[PDB]
Amino acid sequence: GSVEEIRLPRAGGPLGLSIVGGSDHSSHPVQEPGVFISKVLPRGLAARSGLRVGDRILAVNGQDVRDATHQEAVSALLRPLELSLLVRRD
Amino acid sequence: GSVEEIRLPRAGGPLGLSIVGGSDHSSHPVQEPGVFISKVLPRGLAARSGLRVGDRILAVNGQDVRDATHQEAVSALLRPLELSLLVRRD
Amino acid sequence: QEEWETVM
Amino acid sequence: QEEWETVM
Ligand SMILES: [Cl-]
Ligand SMILES: [Cl-]
Repeated sequence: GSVEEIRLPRAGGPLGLSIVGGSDHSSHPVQEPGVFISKVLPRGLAARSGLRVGDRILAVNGQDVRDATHQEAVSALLRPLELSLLVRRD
Repeated sequence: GSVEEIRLPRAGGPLGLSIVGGSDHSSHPVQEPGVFISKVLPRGLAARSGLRVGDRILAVNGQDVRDATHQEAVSALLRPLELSLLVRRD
Repeated sequence: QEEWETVM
Repeated sequence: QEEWETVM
């Protein structure tokens, strides 16, 4: 079980990742719980910053995005100059 | 090369499918062109009506959704009592 | 901030 | 009519 911190500088426009999941999308048959990184762009900030496809997003700038809805997660990622993500890689 | 017509009765609320692609999402690396069915619900109207995962949506009630944007396709599917889809299964 | 998949 | 995947 691994847990990593990703430092993505914000205000850089395109980030280079894609997310799925949420505490509401766990009903319509992801089968595991949580938000997950589904794509990392080759030249993406998230890819070079360490973020990998499959990483569950546990926290965003201190927030506990874990067990949050999909749109809650999108909002938590868009609103925050310094993007501090805590992600899981189990 | 196959082309099928799917008759989905509208005004039935949840349809039971999911779409991807578009004439604008062909840039950020689907690699083929067009809109595609990515999920068909087990009890879904689209599943029982014949729609399969992988089917490209060529037309919606006569429209040529082919080579259309993702949101153009969503709108073309949501706006129309009788949903007439022409889809490809190649 | 772009819908890449839409369920219906 | 529900975002199942969001690119950023
Ligand atoms: Cl992407
Ligand atoms: Cl679905």
